[PDB]
Amino acid sequence: STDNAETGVIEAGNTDTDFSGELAAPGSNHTNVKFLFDRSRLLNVIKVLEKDAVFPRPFPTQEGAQQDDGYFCLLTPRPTVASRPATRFGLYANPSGSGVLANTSLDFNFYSLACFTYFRSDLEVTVVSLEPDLEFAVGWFPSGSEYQASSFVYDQLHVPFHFTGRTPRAFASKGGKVSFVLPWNSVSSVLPVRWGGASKLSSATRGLPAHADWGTIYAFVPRPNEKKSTAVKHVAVYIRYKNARAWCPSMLPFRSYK
Amino acid sequence: STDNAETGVIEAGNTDTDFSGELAAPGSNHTNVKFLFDRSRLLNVIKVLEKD
Amino acid sequence: STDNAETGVIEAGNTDTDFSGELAAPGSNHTNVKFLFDRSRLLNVIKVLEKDAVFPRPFPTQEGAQQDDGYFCLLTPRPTVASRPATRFGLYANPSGSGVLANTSLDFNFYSLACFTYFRSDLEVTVVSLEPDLEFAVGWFPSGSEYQASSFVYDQLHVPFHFTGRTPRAFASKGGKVSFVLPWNSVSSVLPVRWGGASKLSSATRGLPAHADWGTIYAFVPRPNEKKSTAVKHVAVYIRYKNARAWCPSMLPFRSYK
Amino acid sequence: TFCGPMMARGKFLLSYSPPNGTQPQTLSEAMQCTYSIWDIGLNSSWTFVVPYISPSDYRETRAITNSVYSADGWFSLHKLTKITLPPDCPQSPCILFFASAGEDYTLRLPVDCNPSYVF
Amino acid sequence: DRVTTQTAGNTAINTQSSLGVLCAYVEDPTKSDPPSSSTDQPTTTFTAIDRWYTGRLNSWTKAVKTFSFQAVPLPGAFLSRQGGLNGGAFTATLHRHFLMKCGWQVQVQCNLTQFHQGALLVAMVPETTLDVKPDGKAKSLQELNEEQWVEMSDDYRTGKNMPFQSLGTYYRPPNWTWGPNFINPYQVTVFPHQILNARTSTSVDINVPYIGETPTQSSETQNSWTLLVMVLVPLDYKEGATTDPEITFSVRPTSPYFNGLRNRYTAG
Amino acid sequence: DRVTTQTAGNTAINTQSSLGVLCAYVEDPTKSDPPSSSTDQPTTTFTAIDRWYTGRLNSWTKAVKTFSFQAVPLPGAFLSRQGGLNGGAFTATLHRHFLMKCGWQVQVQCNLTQFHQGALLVAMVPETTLDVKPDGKAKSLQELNEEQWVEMSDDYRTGKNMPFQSLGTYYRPPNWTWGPNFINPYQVTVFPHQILNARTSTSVDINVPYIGETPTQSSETQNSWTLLVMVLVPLDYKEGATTDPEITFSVRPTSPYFNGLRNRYTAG
Repeated sequence: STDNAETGVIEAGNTDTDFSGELAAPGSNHTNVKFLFDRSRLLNVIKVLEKDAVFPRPFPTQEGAQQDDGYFCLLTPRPTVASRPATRFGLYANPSGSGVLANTSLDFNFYSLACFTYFRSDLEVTVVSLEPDLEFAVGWFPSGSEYQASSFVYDQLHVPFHFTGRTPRAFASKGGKVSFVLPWNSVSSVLPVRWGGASKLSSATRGLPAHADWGTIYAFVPRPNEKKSTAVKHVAVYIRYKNARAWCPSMLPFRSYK
Repeated sequence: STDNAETGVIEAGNTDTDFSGELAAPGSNHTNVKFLFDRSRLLNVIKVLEKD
Repeated sequence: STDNAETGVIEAGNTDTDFSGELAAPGSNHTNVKFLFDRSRLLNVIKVLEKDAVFPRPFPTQEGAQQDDGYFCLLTPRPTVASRPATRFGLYANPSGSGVLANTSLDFNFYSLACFTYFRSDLEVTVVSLEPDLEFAVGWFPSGSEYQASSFVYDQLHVPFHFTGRTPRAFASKGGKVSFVLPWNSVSSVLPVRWGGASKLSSATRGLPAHADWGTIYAFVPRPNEKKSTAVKHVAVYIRYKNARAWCPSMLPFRSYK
Repeated sequence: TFCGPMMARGKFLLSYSPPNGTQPQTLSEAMQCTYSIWDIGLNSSWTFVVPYISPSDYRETRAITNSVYSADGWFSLHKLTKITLPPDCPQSPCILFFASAGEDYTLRLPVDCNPSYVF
Repeated sequence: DRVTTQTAGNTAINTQSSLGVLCAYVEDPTKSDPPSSSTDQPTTTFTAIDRWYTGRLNSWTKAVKTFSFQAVPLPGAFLSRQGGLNGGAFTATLHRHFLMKCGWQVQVQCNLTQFHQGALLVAMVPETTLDVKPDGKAKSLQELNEEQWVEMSDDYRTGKNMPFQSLGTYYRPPNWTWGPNFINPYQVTVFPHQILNARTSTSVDINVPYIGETPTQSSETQNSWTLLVMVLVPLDYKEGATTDPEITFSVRPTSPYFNGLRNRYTAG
Repeated sequence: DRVTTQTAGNTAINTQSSLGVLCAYVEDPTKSDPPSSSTDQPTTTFTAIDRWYTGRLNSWTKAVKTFSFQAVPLPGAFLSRQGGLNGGAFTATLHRHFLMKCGWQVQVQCNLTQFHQGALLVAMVPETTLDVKPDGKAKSLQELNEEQWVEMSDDYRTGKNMPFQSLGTYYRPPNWTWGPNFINPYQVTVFPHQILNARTSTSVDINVPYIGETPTQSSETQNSWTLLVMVLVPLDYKEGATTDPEITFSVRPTSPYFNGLRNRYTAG
């Protein structure tokens, strides 16, 4: 008015740009991005370990493999398949047949606000068991590292190593809940929600930032290996973001019509 | 640049009119018209008179 | 003493370096290079023009050509064949046969002192006729230019153009001699006595610096074209160097054994 | 200097290259070297100056042997995008060329002339 | 006014009916610093490469549809040499330095007449992969002339056209729906951009400094600023107007940062 | 003493038993100025190319004779790539600049034992053509391994082995004797040089600034500083000593001067 929008930059216009009237008071500030995200949110559920664990393979895997799937949770908002970083997001709608269903995940409601390209925070790990009268134990190792899996016998009882180690553990109470905040540990600089690139120099799938992540939480009961029940059980995991920053804005997920 | 020549008068343009670079030194002055012409030149030949 | 020469640089040693005795007085200074060269020296002889001249061709030339050879003198100390810059030096020792003998030249005694790689001077042109009772005319054009050759009639007499022009002429007396000094005119910076390089960018003979030269002197009689005698005649040309400089020393011509 | 209808408009680049082995022909070759693109607008010209790169400071005027000292590479201009023009106005516009001495252009040392204009 | 003669190195481009500039996120974008992660002496700028390279893009006709775009990556454009556009000296440099870091001037090209209409949209999106259909092979210079435009399907809208990976035959074959990389065409004007149409302008510019997930990404794998042109309203012209106008572009690096010598790159 | 660690760019060479340096004609040779004949902005030095390149030369045995030399031109060595020696980035630069201008550090290589004798002579002569026998074709990388040394004939001594030209068949075929380019081996120590032998040293250096017939010669035609190694007294060694020692070399440009962009050079 009478400016043209083809210069790429237009400002806003109050009521007295062309009409008679005065501008209105600012209402609130539930808008700042280091307050908006700070909400306790679960991403998924977890099958509980009870033995010597084994972790899934690299990208192709023929049948006859022996891994214990759906026991880890590579906690990121980024889409994840079988507890290792994927690039797309599945929803297994017609699950009849043979061959095991992979553990998918994604942080659903994060993208519907996300108009960003780069992100920066710290997080916290909140765990809760769904089955009653249960007592468990959560473990963790940082990004760019990998789980230790073996067992050493004590007085005829086979006990695995993930009771001990360097990286922290946590033992819950009688049906309690464990929570702690966890800082940055990534080799790269800021978390990407978009990426070009590839993992190695050549002959790699183009798009997955394999070492710009957080880490993973696994749950296990404090019992020796030979005293394990036949009923399997479950537990969920929750994340709340903290002290966040953001850079160089972008689009939003496309809404249906449909 | 971006001047138009249809006004009849255009000046000259050195290298930094649109490019990066600096103008070059003047070489000589064998150009001044009261030096350029001062050259011994024959125009023709002549049959010699010997009479009235 | 007791220094070793393998460092590449050794100084001189007077008598009291290791013996008893005192150093001797400096004798003279006939050594400075802008005095040593200043000597009147002829390089060659010249057949005298008497008509509409024509000048020789580029590098190959089949038979049936019509040029007047041995009438120009591309005055340089550098070796020259057929009044155009060559790279080697001939001496036609067994001249019997057919096919015309080319006009060779070189400045003989200049190299036997020359321990240089680059040279810088001005010169002078001294002419002298060998045949008696003769009167002539010398002409010249600068380097990087070329002789004008045509004729325009005046009162039924064909007269060529090299009586007139811009570049200077000189008419001698009754058996006199003409001399004048002549300055630099070359497109390059300093005269090379050695060269790498080639004339154009590719497909060229490697070694001849075609535009680092001086110029040429031609002799002709002041007569119209149709009154020309049947006896041919000769004239020599002399050069003395002036105000010379020199750079970055080198070797000397190899002496015989033999 | 352009000359065409004002409702016509095009984009023309002009390019210059020092002596290569062959001659630079298509748009990548004339692209890498030294150029200027040019609009058609309300004015009608574009002053261009061929830079002066040289082995030796003076240069010759004509080549008795077409050497590196006397030539300096070719000059060309390409059409970059098509000439664009409405209906019922004529095709194929025209451009005039000028040629003038810059600032540093100095001469020296005369020579006898070419009388071939008189015949 | 409106005449911007921009001179760099030895080249000089002017667009006589242009509009201005458009920086991003900082009013003077060329300022930077050598990266903190390195330890070697970085090879900074030099005047032989401070340049507008130009290169031809595909032309455009009546037959296009809405939201159809071309998109060229960067600096991956310089590698595969689209449209008669090569880095020349610049590719010979950045083949031999394992770390590369630079910001970009761009001004794009068209010129429609005064009896036309139709709006393009020049914008450079950050950090996208709009050059591959999921086979795993990046598309190259032969398969550009068979389409002249990317007809904007729903599979880019729902993020279904990003390269996935080999699932491994121990599992079930999945049912994918979403990826985080996508294009939402009702939304694409949140990036540095300006409407180019036959209304006012002919050629128009963007400008952008660096963004990155790390201080310096790799040499020949990263692609931050893909630039895409897309049509919002198609052209209409009567019989006699200039058929199928032509598009090219002009890309300038500003303050390059190289790191790490080795042999010239040969792909494994 | 005698330990000279010379560091440039990212490379660093040291020769622990060396001798010193040897400049020429000016005690500090690296100083220069951009050439006065040009008008364009010259592309000056940059830290990615300030380097020792090295390259292998032919080995040497008992069977050599006195005054037999190898000779490598410059910068024409970088073009044809002798001995595993290429300019790499440097050739990719100076292909694209019609004017080139630079001075040179060199330190050459051998290491004989303490039970040997035999004197080499490292020297760089100015402005020579010691790479062609008069056919007109410059010799290239295939015909170096058939001789391993140039047996120093009389035709280089009398200047009979410089490339002449086609005389033209209108004339008489000539009888050539002399050319101004030659080598007189009793005389060759007037150039910057130092005797390298098994007496004292192992590796030893020269250094030289620019000389030229013009402020800046052409790119790919000129050759100012050919460097030649020649043997004065042959080796003697008993059965059990290390047979046939090996020679390489190390060439450094200092303060390069480029001028004039175009396409990459393709020979006509």
